[PDB]
Amino acid sequence: DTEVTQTPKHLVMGMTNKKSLKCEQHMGHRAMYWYKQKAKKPPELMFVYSYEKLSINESVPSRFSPECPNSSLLNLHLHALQPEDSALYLCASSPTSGIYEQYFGPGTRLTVTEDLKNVFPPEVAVFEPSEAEISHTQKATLVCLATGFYPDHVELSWWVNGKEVHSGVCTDPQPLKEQPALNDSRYALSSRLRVSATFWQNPRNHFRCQVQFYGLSENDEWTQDRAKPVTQIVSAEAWGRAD
Amino acid sequence: AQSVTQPDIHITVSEGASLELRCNYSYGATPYLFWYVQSPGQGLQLLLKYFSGDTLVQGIKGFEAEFKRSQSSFNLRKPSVHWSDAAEYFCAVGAPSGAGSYQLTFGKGTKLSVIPNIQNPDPAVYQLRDSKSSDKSVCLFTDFDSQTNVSQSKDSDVYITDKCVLDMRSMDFKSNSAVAWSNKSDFACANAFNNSII
Amino acid sequence: RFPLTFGWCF
Amino acid sequence: GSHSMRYFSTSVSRPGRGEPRFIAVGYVDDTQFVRFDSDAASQRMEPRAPWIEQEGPEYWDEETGKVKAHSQTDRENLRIALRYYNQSEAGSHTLQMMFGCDVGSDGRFLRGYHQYAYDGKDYIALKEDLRSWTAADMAAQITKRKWEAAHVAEQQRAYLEGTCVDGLRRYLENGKETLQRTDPPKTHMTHHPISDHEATLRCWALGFYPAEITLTWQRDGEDQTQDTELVETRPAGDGTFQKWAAVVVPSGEEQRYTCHVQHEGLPKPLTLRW
Amino acid sequence: IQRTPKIQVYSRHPAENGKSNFLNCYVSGFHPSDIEVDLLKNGERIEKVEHSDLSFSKDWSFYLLYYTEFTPTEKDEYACRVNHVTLSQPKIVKWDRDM
Ligand SMILES: [Co+2]
Ligand SMILES: [Co+2]
Ligand SMILES: [Co+2]
Repeated sequence: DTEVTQTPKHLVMGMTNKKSLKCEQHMGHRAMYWYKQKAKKPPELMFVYSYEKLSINESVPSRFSPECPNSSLLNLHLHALQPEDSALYLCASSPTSGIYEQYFGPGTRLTVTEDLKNVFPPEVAVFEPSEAEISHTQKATLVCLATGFYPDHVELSWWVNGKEVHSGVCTDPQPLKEQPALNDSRYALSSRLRVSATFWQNPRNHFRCQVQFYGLSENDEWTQDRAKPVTQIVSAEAWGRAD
Repeated sequence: AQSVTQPDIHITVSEGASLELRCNYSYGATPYLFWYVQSPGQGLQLLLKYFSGDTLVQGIKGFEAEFKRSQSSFNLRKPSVHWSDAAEYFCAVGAPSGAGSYQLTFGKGTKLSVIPNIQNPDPAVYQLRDSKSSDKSVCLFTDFDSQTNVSQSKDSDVYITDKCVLDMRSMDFKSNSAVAWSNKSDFACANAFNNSII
Repeated sequence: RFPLTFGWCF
Repeated sequence: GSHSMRYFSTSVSRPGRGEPRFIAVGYVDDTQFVRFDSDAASQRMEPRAPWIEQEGPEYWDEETGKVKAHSQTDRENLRIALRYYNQSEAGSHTLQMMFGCDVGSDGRFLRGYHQYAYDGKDYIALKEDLRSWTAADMAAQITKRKWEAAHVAEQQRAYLEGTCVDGLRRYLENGKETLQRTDPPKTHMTHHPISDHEATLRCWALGFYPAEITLTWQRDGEDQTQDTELVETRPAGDGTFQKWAAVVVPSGEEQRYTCHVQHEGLPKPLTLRW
Repeated sequence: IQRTPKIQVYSRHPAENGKSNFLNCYVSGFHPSDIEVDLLKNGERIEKVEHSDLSFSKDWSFYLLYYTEFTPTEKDEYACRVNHVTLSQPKIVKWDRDM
C-alpha cells in the first residue's frame, strides 16, 4: 500500500486544549514530513525527520511538538494554539534512496476557535421538486440545505431507499459563509439530487439527505445551557409524491 | 537557493480544449520535478515526476509534462481538459536541504478554472417547498449556460450559492444550478436572481 | 557545482 | 587553455568509533577550491581558493546541502557493500568516488567521468559514451542493473554535459587571473662529486603550474635510464610544483649528458647541459 | 588492497640559513588512508604542523602534504616520521637540502 494515513481526519480545538495528530506509513520509508497549509497557499514545511531523528525545523513555534516513536510513525502534539493555527496539517513520507518522491497523507483539517461555544451542528432540510420543473422537463430536482454549522466542514450524501446514491447529485464544493461580517460566523451548504418525474412520483420512494458533522467528542467537556455539539449525523427526508 | 515559479496564478480553459501550466525553477543543478493536484477538501495527489532522462513525461489523468533544460521549465500539459480537472495545481522541486536530507519546494500554485460543456441549455427558475414545514422554501436556478455569471448575495437576507455541475453519465446530460434562500419575510424567487425586479 | 547523488545508491 | 573540474570523496567506516569519516574535495585543473570534512566544526562546504569566495551565501548553502546529502548516500553505499560482498558488519572499509568533466580551450565539452572504488579496487565506472557502466565484479553488476532500471546514466550524463561544464566555465572566468595562466618551470642543474671518478648531475624544475611535466636525461642525445633517479612530482605548498632527475656520470664526461624539460608553459622544450 | 607510502622531505624554496621557509613532507601512493606523520626538529616533534585535505590519484592511492614554517640554520636537523599499517615500524626520513 503506497498510502500514508493520518488521524484524526477532522479536529476542532479551543485555545486551551491538548490534542495529538498521528501519522502512519507502511512503505518502509525512513523520511517523514509535517506540513501546514492555509487556503490559497502551497504546503509550508514544518519538520523533516530522517532515521527517527529531527533533521529540519522551520522555526516551528513550541506549541507544536513533534514525535517519532519509530520509522513508521510520526506524531504532532498540539498545545495551547491560536485561531490562526487553523489549517490543513499534511503528513508526508519519502524514500531516502533510489528515486526521490513524496507521498502525502489526506491531512488533518484543524479548526482552532476562541471558545467552544462557537461550535454548532447543522440544521438540515429537504425541499421537494417544483411542479413547474416537472411540467417543463419531466425531471425532478430535490434540494438539500444544511445551515448554521461551525466549523465549516461537513460530508453530505444522498440516500435513496436506504442506499447511498452518487448519480445525479451535485454539491457545492465549498461551504457558504452565512454572514461574512463575523470572523467566526456559521456556514451553510447545499446539494441537488435530480431524478426522473416518475421516480419522484412513486410515493414508496424514500429520499434521505445525510450530513455528517465534525465537532466535539466525548474527550472534550461541555458545561453550557445548550446540548453538547458532538460529531454527529443530522438528516432530513422526503417521500415521493403522486400529485 | 531552490525556488520554483508558477508565473500564472490563475488559468481558465473551456472544457475539451488543451491546457498548458507553466513552471520554472532556479537551482545550481537539475533537481527532481513534480506536479501535484489538490481538490479543496483533500490532500495532494502526484500527477507525474521527472527523474529522468526523456524530456516528455506521462502521468495520470491524461496529464503529461515537458522538461526544457535551456529554460529550466517543467510545463504541465493536457490535450483535452475535463470539467473535473478544475483544481489547484502545484509544481515542486525535490532537492537537498541545508541538512542534506531531501525536501520539496513548492511554487505558489495555479488555480485552474474550467468552463463546463453543457449541452442544449434550458434556463429556468423554480421554487421548492420544505418537505416538513409550510412556509419554508428555496429557489433553484438551473439549466443555464456556462457563460452565465452568478453575482453576490446582495442584501444580507438573501443567500445565493455558486455554480455546481452535475454529470448524469448514462444520459450524457450535464447542467448547472444555483440555490437561493432567505429567512426574510417570504420574498420571491421571481426576482431573487436579480433580473430587472418587476 | 556538486550534482545530486540520491540515485547513486549501490 | 584546456581544462577539467574534479570532485573526490572518501568515506571510511570506523565501526564503534561513530559514523564514517567523510572527506570531499573539489579541483579545477590542479587547483583545489572547496572541501568538506564530516569531522570538522563548521559542517559546511568550505573555500580553498580565493576566487571561490566570490560566490554568495546561496552557493554555499546549496553546495553544503548537496555535499552532506552525498555523504549520506556513500554511508549507505558502505552498508550495501557489506551485504553484496558478504562481509562482517565489524570491519573498517573504504569507499572512494571521483567524477568530473573536461572542456576545450573555449569551453566546449570533451569528456565526463564517474567512478567508484571499494577498498582501493575499482567498483563501478561510467563508460566514455556516458550511457553505460563497466562493473568490476559481480557485486558491482547488481549496482549496474539497479542503475540501468532507474535512469542513472542519463542523469549523470546530463550533469556532466550541463551543470559540470557550466560551473567549470564560470570558475575559469572568475579565477582567470590565476587558473588561466601557466607557470613555466624555473630550471637549473647541480654538480656533486660522489667519488674521485664519479659525479652526480641533478636537473631541477621548480615553481611550475600545472603539475604535468617531463624530465629526460640523454647521453650523446640518446635516452638514458641506467644510473638515474627521478622523483615523483611534488607540491611546493604554494600552488606550484617541483620535480628533479639525476644521473651518475664519470668525471670528465659531464658535457656528454643533457637534460630535457617539457611543460605546457614552455613554447619550446628546454635543454640543460653542464 | 594495501600500498606503502612514498615519502619526500624538502623545503618550498632553496634553503638559506637566514630565511623563513616551509618544510614539507609529502606522502603519496598509500592505501588505506589512515596515516601518521610528524615533522622533527633535532629528533623532537614540531607542533605547528598543518596538512592538506585528503585526496587521491588515478591510482585510487592517497596523498597528503604536511608542512610547517621553519627557519633553517647550519646546525639544526630536520626529518619526517611516518607510520602506516603497512609498516613494521615508523619510517624516519631526514631532510636533505639538496634531496
Ligand atoms: Co496501517
Ligand atoms: Co483570476
Ligand atoms: Co473532510
